[PDB]
Amino acid sequence: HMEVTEEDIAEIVSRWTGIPVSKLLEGELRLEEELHKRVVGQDEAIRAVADAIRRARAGLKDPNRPIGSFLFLGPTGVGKTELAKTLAATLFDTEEAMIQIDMTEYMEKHAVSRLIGAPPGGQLTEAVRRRPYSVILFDEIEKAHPDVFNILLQILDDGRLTDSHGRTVDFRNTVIILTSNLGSPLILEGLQKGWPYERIRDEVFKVLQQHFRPEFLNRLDEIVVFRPLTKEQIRQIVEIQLSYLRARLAEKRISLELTEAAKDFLAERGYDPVFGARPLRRVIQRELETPLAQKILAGEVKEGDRVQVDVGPAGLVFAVP
Ligand SMILES: Nc1ncnc2c1ncn2[C@@H]1O[C@H](COP(=O)(O)OP(=O)(O)CP(=O)(O)O)[C@@H](O)[C@H]1O
Ligand SMILES: [Mg+2]
Repeated sequence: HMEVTEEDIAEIVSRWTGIPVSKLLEGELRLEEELHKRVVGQDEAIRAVADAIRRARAGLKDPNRPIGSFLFLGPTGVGKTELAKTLAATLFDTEEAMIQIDMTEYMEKHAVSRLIGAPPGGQLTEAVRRRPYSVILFDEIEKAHPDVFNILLQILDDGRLTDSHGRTVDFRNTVIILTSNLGSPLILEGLQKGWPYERIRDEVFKVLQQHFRPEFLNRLDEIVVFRPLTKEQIRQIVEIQLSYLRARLAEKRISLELTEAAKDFLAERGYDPVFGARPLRRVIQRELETPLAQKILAGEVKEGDRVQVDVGPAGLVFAVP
């Protein structure tokens, strides 16, 4: 039977139950390759997440806990959020299924009420109430007030939270992702001041031991250390970040052919150890989109054209065969 599809039936069941389509169609796995469509490198992170999901779906884990819980260590701008968003879209149909909580906004004692509700629901509890199938991302976890930190421990331990009214909110269908870049600025400080490797490594271990206790770490499925990106990995990210632009140009049958020097130009400006690849978006906007816009408006780049992008003296240069 060809007319009614698997997706048709899943859609009806999803609307009737609240269970996401991808969740119902999970069986019809190759989750790593799917996540890799959007996340370049961080192979260890990807396998950690997929392995935990496999253990849960196979019935090997405690049913009264989240699907998975992770701490993502390592530097900023190298894929922690891209993985969380991709995971949400892949497991739960959409990126809207990622809930982000910035712990720098939860540093003071009374922030607990922002999470679970004021004393006689709050941000987190109400969010998870309407979307039980969610990836919850807590950024800079070490900055949370102890009272806030304790509420996370309840989620990990019990797979649920009681809000400030007395109602239990279910977290058994969530994935928990905690992030911290602790250690990364310290390394940069030591490399700039010229400490021997030995002192840098000792100091990193010290700050980790100060903020993260074994009793906390033991609760997690995995601790993953994200790595700085290689030059080739940054080049692959350049290509991904150009997809939308390429799609827009394709409507006018315009194509963009970047030389290797041009791709390296964007890669070199769009990434550093301090911000990771966070700068790359506005580098592409300023170095490529803007002068390309001028050419299109000037009639120099026409519908149908293949445009070669190279490195000139003043930045990128555009030529039309
Ligand atoms: N490994 C990777 N694969 C694909 N894209 C990546 C990537 N690392 C970084 N990027 C791109 O660079 C940007 C920053 O990455 P991401 O947001 O994952 O880092 P982050 O979550 O550590 C920043 P913050 O610490 O500010 O939250 C994203 O838009 C992302 O698309
Ligand atoms: Mg992030």
